[PDB]
Amino acid sequence: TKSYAETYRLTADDVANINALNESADDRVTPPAEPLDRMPDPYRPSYGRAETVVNNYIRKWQQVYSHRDGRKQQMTEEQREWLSYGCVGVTWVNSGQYPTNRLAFASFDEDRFKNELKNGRPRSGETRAEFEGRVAKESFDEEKGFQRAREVASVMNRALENAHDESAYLDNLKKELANGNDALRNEDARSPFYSALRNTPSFKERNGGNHDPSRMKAVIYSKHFWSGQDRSSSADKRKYGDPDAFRPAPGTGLVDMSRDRNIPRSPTSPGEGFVNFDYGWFGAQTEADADKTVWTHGNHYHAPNGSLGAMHVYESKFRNWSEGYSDFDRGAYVITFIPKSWNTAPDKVKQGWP
Repeated sequence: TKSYAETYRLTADDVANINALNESADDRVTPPAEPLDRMPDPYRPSYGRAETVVNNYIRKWQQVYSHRDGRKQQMTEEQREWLSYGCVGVTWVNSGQYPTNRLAFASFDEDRFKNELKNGRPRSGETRAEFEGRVAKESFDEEKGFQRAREVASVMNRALENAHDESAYLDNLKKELANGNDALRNEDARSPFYSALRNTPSFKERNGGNHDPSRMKAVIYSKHFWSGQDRSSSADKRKYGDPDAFRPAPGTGLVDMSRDRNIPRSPTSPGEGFVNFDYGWFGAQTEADADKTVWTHGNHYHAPNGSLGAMHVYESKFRNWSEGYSDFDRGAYVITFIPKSWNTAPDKVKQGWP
């Protein structure tokens, strides 16, 4: 299907600039402060997605998502700086940390993969590596992967409910997993799964979790990315994908994200480039129907006076999000934690502004 660059009319320079910034920590600009008394401009969803210029998004975020212990606050200079990075900025601000992606889930149909590889055939004009990459891509199920993350997040939330130290949380978590015959029960003590809470910087902060699990909430976001990131191996894997990379462990659905290096797909035709990743913020919406949930994501980093243009923040229904692009053949559903006292992951998220 269409590339990110084709969809947004990004030039080769645009793509190179996006990739360069996304691999680091037409220059990026920090949007200025928006006063609390400046109300957002109205905007409305169209065909599953709403979008607004980043300055207006800051206004909306300040009215709704900014709350700490129930009270609004201006998005700080540092937060506006984070936000300005684009794709990643929304997730960075809402979680209060640059995404590590350590605890990640996906759903892969091994049977369909094996079958299509044996009984199927490369399309007329398709190379071997193109065929294998595509079949691997199609064998993921993002709805099932998201559902897995939600199920594990609910289990993790129940475990922290009345737990006032990490040991109590871990004890609740293990008992819960044992009872449900979940393969996650058998993860090592230092695994990303078991260490996710204590790995969260705000868990330790006096003003955040203060080492008290009950003060925290599990939250979910998604990363879309490229499977073929090994610049030392075959050009075929770089351009067409690595069928064996970033597959979920069959027992648990856990994806090992340690080899993710923010490296984009190699061009398949000269001039036509790919962006390295996309991030989509879900948070903790109560809506049971996955297709009704809202995923928040900026289009690219903020360059209001340059070729790239001002950053615009999109609020997309899940199907709009999971559609993806030719740039990405992998999706991970990541769990992390934030203090309950924040409001960056509310029960209901509404597209636009009335």
